Amino acid sequence: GLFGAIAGFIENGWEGLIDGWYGFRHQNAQGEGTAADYKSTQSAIDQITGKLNRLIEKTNQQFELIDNEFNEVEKQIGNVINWTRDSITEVWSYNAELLVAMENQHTIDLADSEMDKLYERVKRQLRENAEEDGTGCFEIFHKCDDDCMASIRNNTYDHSKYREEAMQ
Amino acid sequence: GLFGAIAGFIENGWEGLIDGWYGFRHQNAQGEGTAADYKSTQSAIDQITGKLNRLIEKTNQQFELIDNEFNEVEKQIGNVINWTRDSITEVWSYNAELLVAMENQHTIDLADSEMDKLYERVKRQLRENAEEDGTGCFEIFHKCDDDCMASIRNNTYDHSKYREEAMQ
Amino acid sequence: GLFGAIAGFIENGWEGLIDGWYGFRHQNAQGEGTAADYKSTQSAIDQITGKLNRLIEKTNQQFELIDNEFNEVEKQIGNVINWTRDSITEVWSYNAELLVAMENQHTIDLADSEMDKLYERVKRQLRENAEEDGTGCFEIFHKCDDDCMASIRNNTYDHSKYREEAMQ
Amino acid sequence: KICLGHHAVSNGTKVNTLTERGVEVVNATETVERTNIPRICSKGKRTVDLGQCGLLGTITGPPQCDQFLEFSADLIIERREGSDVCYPGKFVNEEALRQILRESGGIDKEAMGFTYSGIRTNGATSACRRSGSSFYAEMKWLLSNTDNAAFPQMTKSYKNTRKSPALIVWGIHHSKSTAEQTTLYGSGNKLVTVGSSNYQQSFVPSPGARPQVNGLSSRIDFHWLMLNPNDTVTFSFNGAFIAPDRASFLRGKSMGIQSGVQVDANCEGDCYHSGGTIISNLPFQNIDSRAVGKCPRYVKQRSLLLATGMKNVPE
Amino acid sequence: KICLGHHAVSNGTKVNTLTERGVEVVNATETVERTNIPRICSKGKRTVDLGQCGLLGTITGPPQCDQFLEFSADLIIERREGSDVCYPGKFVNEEALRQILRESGGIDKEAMGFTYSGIRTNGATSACRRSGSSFYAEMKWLLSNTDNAAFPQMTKSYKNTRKSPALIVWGIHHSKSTAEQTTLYGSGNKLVTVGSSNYQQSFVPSPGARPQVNGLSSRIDFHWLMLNPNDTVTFSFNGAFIAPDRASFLRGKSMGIQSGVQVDANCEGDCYHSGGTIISNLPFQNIDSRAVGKCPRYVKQRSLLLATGMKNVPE
Amino acid sequence: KICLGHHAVSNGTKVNTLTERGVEVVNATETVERTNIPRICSKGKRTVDLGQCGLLGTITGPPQCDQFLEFSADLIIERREGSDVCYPGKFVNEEALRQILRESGGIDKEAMGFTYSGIRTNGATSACRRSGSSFYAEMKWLLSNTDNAAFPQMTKSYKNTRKSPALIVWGIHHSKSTAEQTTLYGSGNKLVTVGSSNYQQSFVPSPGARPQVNGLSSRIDFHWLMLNPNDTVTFSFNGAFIAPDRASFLRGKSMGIQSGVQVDANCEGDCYHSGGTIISNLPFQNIDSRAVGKCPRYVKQRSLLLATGMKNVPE
Ligand SMILES: *[C@@H]1O[C@H](CO)[C@@H](O[C@@H]2O[C@H](CO)[C@@H](O[C@@H]3O[C@H](CO)[C@@H](O)[C@H](O)[C@@H]3O)[C@H](O)[C@H]2NC(C)=O)[C@H](O)[C@H]1NC(C)=O
Ligand SMILES: *[C@@H]1O[C@H](CO)[C@@H](O[C@@H]2O[C@H](CO)[C@@H](O[C@@H]3O[C@H](CO)[C@@H](O)[C@H](O)[C@@H]3O)[C@H](O)[C@H]2NC(C)=O)[C@H](O)[C@H]1NC(C)=O
Ligand SMILES: *[C@@H]1O[C@H](CO)[C@@H](O[C@@H]2O[C@H](CO)[C@@H](O[C@@H]3O[C@H](CO)[C@@H](O)[C@H](O)[C@@H]3O)[C@H](O)[C@H]2NC(C)=O)[C@H](O)[C@H]1NC(C)=O
Ligand SMILES: *[C@@H]1O[C@H](CO)[C@@H](O)[C@H](O)[C@H]1NC(C)=O
Ligand SMILES: *[C@@H]1O[C@H](CO)[C@@H](O)[C@H](O)[C@H]1NC(C)=O
Ligand SMILES: *[C@@H]1O[C@H](CO)[C@@H](O)[C@H](O)[C@H]1NC(C)=O
Ligand SMILES: *[C@@H]1O[C@H](CO)[C@@H](O)[C@H](O)[C@H]1NC(C)=O
Ligand SMILES: *[C@@H]1O[C@H](CO)[C@@H](O)[C@H](O)[C@H]1NC(C)=O
Ligand SMILES: *[C@@H]1O[C@H](CO)[C@@H](O)[C@H](O)[C@H]1NC(C)=O
Repeated sequence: GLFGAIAGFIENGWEGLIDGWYGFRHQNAQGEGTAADYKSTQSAIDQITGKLNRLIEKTNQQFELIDNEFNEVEKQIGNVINWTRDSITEVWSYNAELLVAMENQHTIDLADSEMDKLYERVKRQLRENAEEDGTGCFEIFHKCDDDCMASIRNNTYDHSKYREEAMQ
Repeated sequence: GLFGAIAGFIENGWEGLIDGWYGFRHQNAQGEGTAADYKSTQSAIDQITGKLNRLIEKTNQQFELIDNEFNEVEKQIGNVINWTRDSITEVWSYNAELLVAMENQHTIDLADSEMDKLYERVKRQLRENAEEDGTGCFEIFHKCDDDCMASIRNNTYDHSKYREEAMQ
Repeated sequence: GLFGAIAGFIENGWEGLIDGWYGFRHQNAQGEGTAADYKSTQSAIDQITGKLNRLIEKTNQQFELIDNEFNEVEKQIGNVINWTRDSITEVWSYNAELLVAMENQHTIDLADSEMDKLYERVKRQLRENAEEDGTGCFEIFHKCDDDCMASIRNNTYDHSKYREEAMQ
Repeated sequence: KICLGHHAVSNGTKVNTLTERGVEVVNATETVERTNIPRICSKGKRTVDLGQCGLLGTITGPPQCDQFLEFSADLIIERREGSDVCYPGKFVNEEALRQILRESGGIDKEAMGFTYSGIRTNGATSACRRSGSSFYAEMKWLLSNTDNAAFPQMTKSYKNTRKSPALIVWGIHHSKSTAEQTTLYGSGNKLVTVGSSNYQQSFVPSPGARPQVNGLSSRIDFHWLMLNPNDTVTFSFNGAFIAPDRASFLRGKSMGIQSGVQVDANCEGDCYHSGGTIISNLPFQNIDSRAVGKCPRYVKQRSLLLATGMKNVPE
Repeated sequence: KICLGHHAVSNGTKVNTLTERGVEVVNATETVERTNIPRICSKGKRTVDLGQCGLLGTITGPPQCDQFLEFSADLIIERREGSDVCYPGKFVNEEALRQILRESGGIDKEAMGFTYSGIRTNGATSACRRSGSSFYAEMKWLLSNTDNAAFPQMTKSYKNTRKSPALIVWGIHHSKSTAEQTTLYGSGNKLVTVGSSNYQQSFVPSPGARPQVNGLSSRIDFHWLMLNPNDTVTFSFNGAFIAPDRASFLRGKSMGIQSGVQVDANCEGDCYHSGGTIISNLPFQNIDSRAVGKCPRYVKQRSLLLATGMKNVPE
Repeated sequence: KICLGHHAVSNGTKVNTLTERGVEVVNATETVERTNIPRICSKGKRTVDLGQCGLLGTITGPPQCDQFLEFSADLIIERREGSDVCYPGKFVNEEALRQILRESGGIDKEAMGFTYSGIRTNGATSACRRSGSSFYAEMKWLLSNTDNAAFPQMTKSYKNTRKSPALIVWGIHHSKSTAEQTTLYGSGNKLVTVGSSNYQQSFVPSPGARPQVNGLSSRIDFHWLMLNPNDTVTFSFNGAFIAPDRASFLRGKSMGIQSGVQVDANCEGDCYHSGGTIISNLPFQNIDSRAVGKCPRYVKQRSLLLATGMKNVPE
């Protein structure tokens, strides 16, 4: 993707992350844990679903028979019809190919984007109390227990509360 | 948008910002003020106008009558014509829908992008003299009077000049 | 571009950079040097080549003659054919124009994106040992000899090794 | 320490993008429909399966079409075994007439009121059998009263007093030889002129040997026109003329298909081809480029996978 | 402290994107034109409003077309009240001929130089009235000198000595009965052969009763061909032949429309339909799929709003 | 200190994007092909250059087509100097027949086995010269044995015993006058009926003066039908009939072009127009909207530059 997170500075995904698309994996004195972030996940899901809703839209235009499978129509008008139909097929095969390729690029890029929004969100929560290691992780320069981790995940982490220790 | 500023970590827009698309809202001992940034605004405006100039381009192809509203042409050739015309309509309705949807996604995303470019520009001006609060604001760790604010807005802010105080 | 690096906070390109698309230009006590980054360059090149491979794909649909250049076919069926062919031309001229415009926007934006991924990569390597000046440069707050520069370029720079001096 | 990440799976799905072919994503979905239902899904639709009745036969009425002389339908199905004729012959501008009848919603017949004197009106043949020799149920085979008698020049007119156009059909009979034609209608060149207000055309019969079809080397040419409201059609003829007995009026709207599969009133569909019904929410299909109804757009690709998840980067 | 932000409004405009339906943006603009001007905007264009003259009539010249026998135009307007004929009849391949004349830029007439002896040349009827009985201004109704006299087999040839193709029109007269045809042209079967270098066709008249139109149960079949430069057309006929008096040559280029609205030389347009003119800078229109000229592409949607501002996030 | 940057050049290439016209990028490439090869690139393809033989002539066999009576080809080239006829005349539904023959792969001829008694079968003319007066090689000009003798009503039938449809061609001869026609075939109206199983049509000759082409004011009308396997065609005629001697069967598949340029067996191509061959990997072409084969899509633009490098920002 365009945002160089997924398949970028974040090395690979987590096959154990079964409850969401994106998440946090923590380590402290109490051990390691992994939890999913709902908001980022649902944002990506909502956007892909909107794409799907566009694509499963019903064509409400009726077309009728203009040639005959049992009794072939006159040759010349039949050659005109076949050429017209083959030209339209050319156009719709091109459109389908282009549509899916373009939409897949954008889907991949949008998922990349939601990962970065989550990473920067956490970064901005942590302020001067952490440093990025370059792999999607924040080195925390203070004791961060399970409740401390939980407050980072649900946006109740007070950087001031730990500011004094962490800079130190 | 893809850049998670507008409708992202920046909470909402300013209905009092009537002189530009993006801007600065400051607070210091002299009070609060809001001013628009011209460069970012005109960049977004120039890009949307370029899109408009593409879309109001004249088709220079002439098409003539191939059927008859007063004296219907023969049925079979008329059914071929109607089918051809309805197929082309199918194609152009699809193209118009896709074009506008795609262009609207890109317009929204481009406006999101210009907001982030302005935010990071200011961030890079301020260096170690400020900290981001996560809402689009920079906490300034030095006395910043109205002239000091004006220098941030028009890119004449010297971070060194305040470096000593701000880190302190 | 959407990422405000190329033609953005990075002022212009290097006409002396003849061995890659993106690179590092260093200055230390030993002088100045410029080298290309291969990984970012090849990522951009691979993506543009993939676009080219899509566009030079062979249409495997055969179309045959439906009118006559030496002996004009009957007028009415000829007017239907000409109108159909002109309508298809309308559609393909529109598609070609839109395709190239869209692809050019994305190519420009993707190249902008690879520049930012490289800049942030270096930023994350350097940690607290450097500060960004806002022009694409990192002010290094420690003595960084030619081997030190080389380690930044090929990702072997140990920020800890210089951490003590640089903060100081 | 705290780390951000994204999900992955052991087996992803490869898709194509603008910059890369065969990129693996966590999940994807098909956009091109390939699954066909080998029936005409007709639940909820007044359906007429013509079977052995040819669509044009519903206007003239050979025996195989007696049950279809005034049909009403939303969906009309032609079958490969259908025949428009009993006495051999064929329609002029037959396909134009089929396309009119496929979208008519059915036909409503009404007597046109022609009466005759000085001729026979009961021409019959063993090729149109109804418990013996008969003819087209909607036509009258006009003859001289006796062999070689002169067929009088005659004029028959019909005014469409209704509010929608009348489908008028007549026939030109070409006997197996000039000698057979004189016994039926008297000697000399015979002429039938057809005129209305937006139509004018003449017909002269062409006797001659033709390959024997249904035992006959003669043929009937069936012609038609649509007669506008308040307009009049006038027939001037002196023999070899198959006269219309009733006119047809179109009931409303319908669609016609050509199929070789059974009807299923338990599936619902709106996109038909000769092999069945395409029921799909997908925008494209790779089944039949000649499908009709409300259909996904036919495309040449068998598969176009649309990414529904992020790029898959496994460990 | 210093804060970055973006603008918003109390009432934005909802638009559609790839990922979302009904996203509110600060401003948007319409791409589909729905506003029609109920006139034929013809400012700056040589315009011919045919009125009661039918376009094909300009070649043969019934009275309603006398003012249009050599018209010149960039824009040709057909009206619903137009009639091509006075003596009832109709053209063969009429629509092909209309499409040729709509783009001709007008016609320039020239005498073809046929002279006759041994016949009448002044056939007239009260259906083509010019202060009495008259005929088509560009044709000559050829008759026997006296009733039932034999119409001599005759040959008339015309060489196109000009540099563009000549439009040649002739007519076949079908009298109300075989008896009336013999008084006009003498008894027996009558034949007209038409040949050039890329055309060959024969015509035999078909007398008979037709519904009375303009008091007549007879009709004239008008036929035409385009005669190439240096090529010759030869007419061989023995009666029932409406001879051409002048040939037509196409002036240049034009466009033809069919309208029911007045001409306005004070608005300028290039896209016409029967209800008026579409004047728009928009790339799409939802007004008439059969509009002609230089037009926005017809689309089925009534509205497609294009975002011209950022997402609107109000407080 | 360490700095990041990107490359640039002194002279970039301007391209267009969605938001801007004339953006300079480091490198770009053309997507619209304008370069034409002024030859028919035919390397690897069985090619038939008809030259002076008209495509329809390969079925009837005027002298210029003697070398092409049973051709085999993947690519068929018609030339502007080609003529289908020797004795003047023209085909009915000629373009339908050309399109069938362009994709046939060539024709395989077989005698249909008609034998005659009581007539002449060796009609010849100095317009079809083969070291003297001759005729179409695949036809037989049937005549009365002696001047004005009656042409007997005759019936000839042919059954297609092969597995693909038979192309059957016959001709109707229109002499220069009614008097000349009686010397060839005897007096009276003459009639030819054509019937099979899906075809029925009658023809009566039309004698008359036509402009002299190849010295003759007479013409031959060539007609055709495709006869299905196991089906029979029956000809009933009494004169003015150009009988078929052999039927044609289509060999396989091919493509036909119309060109004015030489054949080059040293270039390979699949997209042809009258001016040569379009050999290109590009998806679009601005050369000829009527190109045929496997072609880039024709577009109205002469150039559409696709960016292949980043934006160029020089110093
Ligand atoms: C326009 O295109 C249609 C095809 O979409 C042509 O009709 C098709 O004609 C081919 C032969 O040219 C038929 O192929 C045959 O298929 C059956 C198997 O079902 C079998 O007999 C052979 O395999 C043979 O190849 C095909 O059935 C037929 N399909 C349809 C739907 O009509 C048609 O000829 C073209 N129009 C003109 C005027 O040529
Ligand atoms: C091809 O399509 C056109 C329509 O785009 C068909 O012509 C249209 O025919 C319908 C009837 O089938 C006409 O509808 C009538 O509208 C008027 C009101 O203006 C009124 O009499 C009724 O409401 C009736 O529904 C319609 O006027 C007419 N429009 C045009 C522009 O011709 C045409 O029949 C189709 N071609 C063939 C060969 O069927
Ligand atoms: C359908 O369109 C074709 C064009 O794509 C029309 O045929 C073209 O007819 C024009 C005249 O109307 C020809 O123009 C002539 O070009 C030659 C130079 O090569 C010269 O004689 C003059 O400059 C003249 O303008 C053109 O050659 C011809 N092209 C082809 C490929 O046929 C055609 O008339 C249209 N169909 C109908 C039914 O009108
Ligand atoms: C994968 O995608 C399809 C279509 O979006 C969906 O029906 C299916 O449930 C998805 N499966 C998972 C595991 O996401
Ligand atoms: C047909 O004629 C009757 C008069 O008997 C009239 O009332 C009716 O309106 C006419 N309809 C049309 C469509 O002309
Ligand atoms: C809104 O958009 C339209 C079209 O771009 C423009 O004409 C109009 O002036 C715009 N209004 C504002 C307030 O931007
Ligand atoms: C027509 O014939 C004349 C000879 O009188 C000749 O000069 C002229 O070039 C010819 N034009 C064409 C188009 O053949
Ligand atoms: C520029 O682009 C074309 C097409 O991609 C390529 O063939 C050519 O080698 C390129 N040149 C350079 C210097 O990149
Ligand atoms: C044609 O007839 C023969 C009988 O002689 C038969 O064996 C063959 O299968 C038939 N072919 C078709 C296509 O009907």
